[PDB]
Amino acid sequence: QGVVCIFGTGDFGKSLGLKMLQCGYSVVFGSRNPQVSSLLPRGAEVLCYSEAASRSDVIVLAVHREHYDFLAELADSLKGRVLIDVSNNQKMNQYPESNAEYLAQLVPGAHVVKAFNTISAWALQSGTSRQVFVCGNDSKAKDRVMDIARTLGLTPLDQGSLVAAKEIENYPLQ
Ligand SMILES: NC(=O)c1ccc[n+]([C@@H]2O[C@H](COP(=O)([O-])OP(=O)(O)OC[C@H]3O[C@@H](n4cnc5c(N)ncnc54)[C@H](OP(=O)(O)O)[C@@H]3O)[C@@H](O)[C@H]2O)c1
Repeated sequence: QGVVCIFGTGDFGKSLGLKMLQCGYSVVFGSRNPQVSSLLPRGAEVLCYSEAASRSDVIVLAVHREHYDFLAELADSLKGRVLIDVSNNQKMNQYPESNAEYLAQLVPGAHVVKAFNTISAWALQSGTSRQVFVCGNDSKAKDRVMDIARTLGLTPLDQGSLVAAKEIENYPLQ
């Protein structure tokens, strides 16, 4: 399989990265501090966000909505890439716009696809629902994310356009 980029090196990023390496992807991490990488897998490459962006066409945004802001200055080197929003909020109606729609405007030249938000960090390793709700405004971007979902052992369901994102984000809260 090809290359995938994971922005962020926390619980979700690490867990997905490891699973993706195990399924045959090459993985590149984007990080604020790529000189700290002890807990990251020897097979992944670890770079600054700007450099990680240019290494792949698919970028998993393993960051919380609260720290999306840095993407605004990168939005030029994210042009034409797939950006997977995996985010949840801590509580219902915490924001008037869906996180994935907010990202879509922070980065107007990327194709945003919502996916993976209902998978717990480390559930891909423990082998303990396989369903993944996917939405987005571009079918080529969505189909690419759905293929990733299947290669990881998951069952993706196309819920429509990015307007479906709010309900997908609400799902683990309710
Ligand atoms: N944890 C879960 O079980 C889970 C499940 C489903 C979905 N998600 C979603 O996955 C995303 C990441 O969650 P997490 O649990 O992995 O969060 P986390 O452990 O706190 O990691 C967040 C990552 O954000 C990056 N980041 C970029 N800018 C940051 C800033 N200004 N402040 C702090 N971190 C910054 C950091 O990577 P660097 O330091 O390398 O820059 C950090 O490792 C969230 O959107 C969450 O809702 C999480």
